[PDB]
Amino acid sequence: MGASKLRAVLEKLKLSRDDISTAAGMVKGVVDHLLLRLKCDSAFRGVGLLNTGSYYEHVKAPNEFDVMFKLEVPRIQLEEYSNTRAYYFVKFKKENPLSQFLEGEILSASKMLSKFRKIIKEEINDDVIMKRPAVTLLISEKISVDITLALESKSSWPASTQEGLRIQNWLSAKVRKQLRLKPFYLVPKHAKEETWRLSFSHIEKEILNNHGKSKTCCENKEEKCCRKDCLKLMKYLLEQLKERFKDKKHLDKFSSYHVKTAFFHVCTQNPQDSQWDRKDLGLCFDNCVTYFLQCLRTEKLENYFIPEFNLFSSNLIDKRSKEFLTKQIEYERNNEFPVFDE
Ligand SMILES: O=c1ccn([C@H](O)[C@H](O)[C@H]2CCOP(=O)(O)O[C@H]3[C@@H](O)[C@H](n4ccc(=O)[nH]c4=O)O[C@@H]3COP(=O)(O)O2)c(=O)[nH]1
Ligand SMILES: [Zn+2]
Repeated sequence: MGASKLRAVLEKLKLSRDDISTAAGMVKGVVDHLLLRLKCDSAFRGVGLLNTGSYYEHVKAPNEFDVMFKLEVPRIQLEEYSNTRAYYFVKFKKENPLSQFLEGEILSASKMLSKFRKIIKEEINDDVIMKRPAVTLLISEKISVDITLALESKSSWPASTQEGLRIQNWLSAKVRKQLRLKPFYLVPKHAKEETWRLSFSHIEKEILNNHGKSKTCCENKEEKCCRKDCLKLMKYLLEQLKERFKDKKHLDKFSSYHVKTAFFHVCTQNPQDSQWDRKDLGLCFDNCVTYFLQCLRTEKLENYFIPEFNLFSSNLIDKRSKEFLTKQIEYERNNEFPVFDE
């Protein structure tokens, strides 16, 4: 695939620019209102908007939004669950604003989520309609907004992330150090329970928006790379393939985060900006796909922050599904990607 062809596909996808402001206005208004009203509670006093992009996490999809509400929870004691390395029980090390959500010694996620959804449903009452881990809203019978509650911890990152975030040869060890000083998050998610999974969406956004070895990367004509284009192309490939086979539960468990993680690993493999030259968009992309296929074939896709947490384990995704996706992707690459046609 020629780089200009790929960029033609991407530019063809960018045709939603005029609508972006119109949607962002309404969504921004509703979300801000929900924040204003939601701040009134004692438990959700320090609630806030994490704002990690505020754009779409799905390309092809201008109607679906994803927002995340952070809550400062000072002095927390995490307890690892069954060596899952990613899922934890939240404890407290007396006066606790979240004491009402305590089911014994462990902070209950279901009750807190219930109070959350209850307040939000109390505020939508006064053309927004709530739908039956996340809380989905429907603005103007068109726009979908996924709201996620996340606990914020300004403590040092858990031990399972010690050997994660290998960006030393890419973005330098200095940046890794300053990044690991930032807080980490916890989203309500069960393991394959009342457990919480680690989340570093802010870090992902940060490394994506500051992706070059050079500080001036993508700031001048001579230093424009094709990292973001590769990520977008991968995401679009997976999205189109999932769209073609929506009638099957094979590709249901495959999503953009797998693609993003694989992309991050590829970035680690190719730390130099010269390895992501603009004119080489065709090759770089071809690399990414290949690596992704490897992750499908070897059934190994380590979380970029939690190396011992495998996203492509047999327990999470069965071999058959990965083989099917492999077949489809390989066909696509072998036939100049006909799935990008429209
Ligand atoms: O921060 C992250 C995000 C994703 N992952 C892994 O993929 C996780 O295994 C993901 C891999 C797919 O994730 P997703 O973003 O594509 O899609 C999510 C997400 O859309 C929704 N969800 C989950 C939590 C939440 O608080 N609010 C939500 O709406 O259920 C989907 C499936 O999530 P899983 O646990 O079923 O498996 C991580 O490890 N850390
Ligand atoms: Zn760049």
